[PDB]
Amino acid sequence: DRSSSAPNDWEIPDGQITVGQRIGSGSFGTVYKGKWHGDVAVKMPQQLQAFKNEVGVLRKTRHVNILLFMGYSTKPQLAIVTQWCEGSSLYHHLHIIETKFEMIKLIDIARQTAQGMDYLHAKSIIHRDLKSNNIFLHEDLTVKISILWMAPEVIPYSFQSDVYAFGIVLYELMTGQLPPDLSKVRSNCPKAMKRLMAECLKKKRDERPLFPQILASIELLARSRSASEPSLNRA
Amino acid sequence: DKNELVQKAKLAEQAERYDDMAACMKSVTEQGAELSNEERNLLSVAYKNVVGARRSSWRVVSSIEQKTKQQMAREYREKIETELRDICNDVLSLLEKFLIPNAAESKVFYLKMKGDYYRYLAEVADKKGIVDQSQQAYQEAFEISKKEMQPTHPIRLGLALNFSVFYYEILNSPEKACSLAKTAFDEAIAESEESYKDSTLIMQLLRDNLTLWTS
Amino acid sequence: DKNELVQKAKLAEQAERYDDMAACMKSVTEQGELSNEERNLLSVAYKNVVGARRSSWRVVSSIEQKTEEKKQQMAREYREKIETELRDICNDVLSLLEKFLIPNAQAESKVFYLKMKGDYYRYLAEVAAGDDKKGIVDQSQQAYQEAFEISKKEMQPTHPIRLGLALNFSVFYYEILNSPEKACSLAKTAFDEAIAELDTLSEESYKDSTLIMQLLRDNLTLWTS
Repeated sequence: DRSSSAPNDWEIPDGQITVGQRIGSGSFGTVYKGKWHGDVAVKMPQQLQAFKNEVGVLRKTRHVNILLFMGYSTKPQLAIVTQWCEGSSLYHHLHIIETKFEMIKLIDIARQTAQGMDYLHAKSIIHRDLKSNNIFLHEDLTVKISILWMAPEVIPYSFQSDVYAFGIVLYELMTGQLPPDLSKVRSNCPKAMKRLMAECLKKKRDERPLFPQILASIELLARSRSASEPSLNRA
Repeated sequence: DKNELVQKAKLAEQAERYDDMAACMKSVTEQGAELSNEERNLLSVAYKNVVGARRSSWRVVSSIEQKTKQQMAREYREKIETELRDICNDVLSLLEKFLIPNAAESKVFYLKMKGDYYRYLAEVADKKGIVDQSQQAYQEAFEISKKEMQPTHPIRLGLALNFSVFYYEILNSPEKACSLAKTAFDEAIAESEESYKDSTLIMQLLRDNLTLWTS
Repeated sequence: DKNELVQKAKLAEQAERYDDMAACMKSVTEQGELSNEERNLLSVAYKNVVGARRSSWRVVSSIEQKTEEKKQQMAREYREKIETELRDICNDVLSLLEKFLIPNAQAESKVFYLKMKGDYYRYLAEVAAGDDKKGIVDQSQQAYQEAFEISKKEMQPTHPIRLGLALNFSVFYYEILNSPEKACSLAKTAFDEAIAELDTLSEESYKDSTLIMQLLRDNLTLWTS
C-alpha cells in the first residue's frame, strides 16, 4: 500500500462480562456499554419486581431480529445484559441527522418489524411500546426488536394497540419529519405502501391487521431499473 | 502488426484510457483482420464504454434543462450530443464497410452490433426516419440467430435482451419485450457451461428486466 | 462571460466533463483575485484530470516492472506518451499560477496559491527521473517551505487548508524524501494542535476539521512500516 492524499446457559456469572462506560437512558432507566467476548449491552422489592417483570418478558426472546439479550446481573447491582447496538435510534437518524435510507430498506424496515412482532406474538409477547426512539438500526440497517406515539386508547394493550405504533412507523418512514403532518410523505412511495400508512390511521382499533397478514402483505408489496447488457467478461 | 495494436488496446482498456483502444482496434479492423470472440470483445467493450459515459452525461445534462444562461444549458447539451453522434457514427461506418462483409456467431454479433450501436444513435434523435433501421438490424439478427445458437447462449440472450429492451426504450411497446423475454427463459433454464456463469447473469438481468416491465 | 464561464464550469462539473473543465477554468483564470468558490472548482477540476492521468501511469508503470520483449516498446512508449501529456498539463497550471498567482498578496489566498503550486510538482516529480526530477524536487520543497511559513504564522489551526497543506508537505517528505519522522513531526504537530482546536465552537471548522483529521492517524500509522 502507499500513502493517501486529500480527496478534494443464559445466566452469565458476574465478572465475565465487563460493563463499561455509561452511554445514556432508554424508555426508563440507564443503558451502559459493556464487554464480553466482544461488546455487550447492560441495562440497569420495587426494583426487583420491575427487573424480573421486564427481564421475564425480555427473557423469552431468542432470535436474530430482536435486540439480543445475553444475561442478567445481580452484582454489584441488578443488571440486564443484551448485545450492543452501534448507531442511533430511528428518531435520531430521521430527525437529527436526516439519515438517507434506501427505498427498499424503508420497505424492509416494515418487513422486519412484522416478522419480529409475529415471532414475539407466537411466543405471546406483547411489545406495548413501539416507537422511533426505541428502534435502533443495528449495523447495516439490521432491525432489532412514547407520549406522542402511544395510541389514544393505550395512552389495555392488545395486538391492535401495538399495531397502531407500526402504523406510525409507516408515517415516519414516508415523511421523515417531526410532528404528524402526513403531507411530508415521499413522492416515489409505492401506492400500496402509501395506502397502508393511511389504513393504519383508521379510527377502529379492531380493524388493524394481524402480524401474519402484514408479513404476507409485505411479501406481496415488496416486489414493487431496466438497462443495457454489461461489458462481456474478461479475467 | 495487429498484435502490436492488440497489446496497446489491452493496455488502454485496463488503464481507463478507452479512447486509445478504439483508434487501435480501428486500425486492426480497417486492415481487414478477422476477429475471434476475445478479439471482437475488446472492440465491443472499447466503444461501449466510450459511448455510455457521454450518453449518461447527456442524460445528466438533458435533465438540468428540465429544471429551467438558459440557452447555454441547451447549447452544452447540443455539444455533447453533437459529439455523441460523431463518436458513434464512426463505428457504424466501420461496421457497414468492414464488419458487415466480415464472414456464424461472427455475423450474429456484428449484426447485433449494428442494431446496438444504431440504438444508441437513434435514441439521441428525425427519429421517425431513423429508428426503423435498428428495428431492421435487430429483426435480421434475431431471425438469423434463432437458428444458429440455443437460447442458453449468452449472445442470443444478450441479443434477445437488447432486442427486447429496444421496443420498450425505442417506442414504449412493452408487449413484445415481455413476451420475448419470457420466451427465452425456459429454454435457457433447461440448460457449453464455461460461459454459462455469464449466461446466468444475463438470465437474471432479463428476469430483473421482466421485473420492471411488469409495471 | 464570467458568470457563464462559472456556469459552464459548474454545469460541466455536473457533467464530469473535467477535460472541458480544464479549458473553461483555465480561460477563467486567464482573466485574472479568484473568488473562494471559484478557486475551489479549479483545484478539483485539474486534480480530477491529473487523477486519471496519474492512476493510469501508476498501473502501467507496475505493468512495466511486471512485463519482464516487444511489450517493453509499447509499455515504455505508452508511459512516455502519457508522461508528456501530464507534463504539458503540469506546465499549464504552473504557467497559469506563475502569471495569475502574482496578483495575490487575504494571506490565506496567497497561502492557498503556494500550496497548489507545490502539489503538482510532486506529480511531476513522480513521473520524472534523475536530474529532471531533482530540478522540480528543489522547487517543490521550497514552495512547501514558503507556504508552511505564511500558513503557520497567519492561519489558525482551525483553517482546513492549513491542515491540508501540512498534509501535502508531509506526504512529499515521506513518499520521495523518505524521512517519515520529518513528515510525522510536522504533520503530528498540526494534528496535535488541530485536536486541541477541536474544542472550538464553530460548526464549519468542526465539520471540516473532523473530516480531514481522520486521515492523519492512520496515515502516520501506515508510515510506521
